[PDB]
Amino acid sequence: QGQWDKSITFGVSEAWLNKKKGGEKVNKEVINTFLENFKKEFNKLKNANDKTKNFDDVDFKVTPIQDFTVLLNNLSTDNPELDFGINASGKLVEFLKNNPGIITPALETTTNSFVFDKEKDKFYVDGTDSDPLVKIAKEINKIFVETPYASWTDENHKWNGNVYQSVYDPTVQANFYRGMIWIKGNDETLAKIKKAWNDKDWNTFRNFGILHGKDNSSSKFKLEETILKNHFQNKFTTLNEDRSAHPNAYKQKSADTLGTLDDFHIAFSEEGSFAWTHNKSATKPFETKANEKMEALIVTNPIPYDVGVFRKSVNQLEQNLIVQTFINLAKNKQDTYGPLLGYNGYKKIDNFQKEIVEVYEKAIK
Ligand SMILES: Cc1ncc(C[n+]2csc(CCOP(=O)(O)OP(=O)(O)O)c2C)c(N)n1
Ligand SMILES: [Ca+2]
Ligand SMILES: [Cl-]
Repeated sequence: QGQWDKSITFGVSEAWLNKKKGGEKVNKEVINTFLENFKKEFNKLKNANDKTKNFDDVDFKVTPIQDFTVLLNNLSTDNPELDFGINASGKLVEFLKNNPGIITPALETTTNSFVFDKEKDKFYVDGTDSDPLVKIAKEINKIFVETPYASWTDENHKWNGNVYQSVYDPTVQANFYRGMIWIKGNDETLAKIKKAWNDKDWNTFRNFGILHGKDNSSSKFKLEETILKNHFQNKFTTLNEDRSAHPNAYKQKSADTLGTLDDFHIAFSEEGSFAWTHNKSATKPFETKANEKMEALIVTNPIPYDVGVFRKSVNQLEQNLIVQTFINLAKNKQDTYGPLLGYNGYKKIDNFQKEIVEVYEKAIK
């Protein structure tokens, strides 16, 4: 059933942990009270239960990790110095396809729903104006274009240091997230792009210039690739092959810089990424030339939110207490770390294949 481990180490993003807010390291103070709250609730549950109270009390710590490849690789070695971490779901499903059973997924995060995307079960249909993913994109434009983002204020949109709270409905927890496709130009260019989209003219559409993230990203590459393949039926095989033949039509850069590239007019991003991007930042995110606008074209199919995974030999009883400690901390509003990453709630995973793998595979098909 695995070994009881009296020391539990959470892997966290190195870049996040050393985050200096005025030379200070706030996140480090944030994670220590989280850890202190976690230890006390965990050991309370453990000692309250007859099956686990005779095991040693457990101490919790964190360790900084470079990136998610080191997290998954490190966990798969099943070394007690690193026991648990939370990873994007698509990347994890891809890892476990290669090397099945090597690590153990156990909990699912949830995030406050966007006011414009409260229902999971909207999928691509045909990319026309009655397509449910196009309808969500129109709702996003009402929020981001009609009431222009550049003029939002911290008080207007309830900025809390973390996110713009006015674009969220915390009463509804979303089981999922989506990517989205942005388009940018003056009036004539926007119309030309929508025409190429409606005419399913791939070559013209792609030649407007596509900004994308890394090849292994779900929400900045793969989910969009799926929509494009389904909309422009049989016109290219994969975005990587297409790029190979048309390298100047593609650039790896964040969508919020799209306004600064005169040569590019299409960009991939996570849905609603402006919601956690302060419009007053030095980089001037989402800014565009005077007579140009940036707007949403369509969003993607949905995939699960991030997943917490264990090295394989942590005792099963211990795993379940840790899972329930995350859930109760969030309920008691004692989770000071999660909300900073977008994790506003937690759920136990009862069936990985049904709840995570199948949901992801249907979205990229
Ligand atoms: C406060 C806050 N809310 C939400 C986010 C966004 N977010 C957190 S976890 C997650 C899901 C996994 O996304 P990502 O790690 O970018 O993996 P990818 O889609 O690139 O594979 C997202 C979109 C954030 N960075 N900050
Ligand atoms: Ca350990
Ligand atoms: Cl119990």
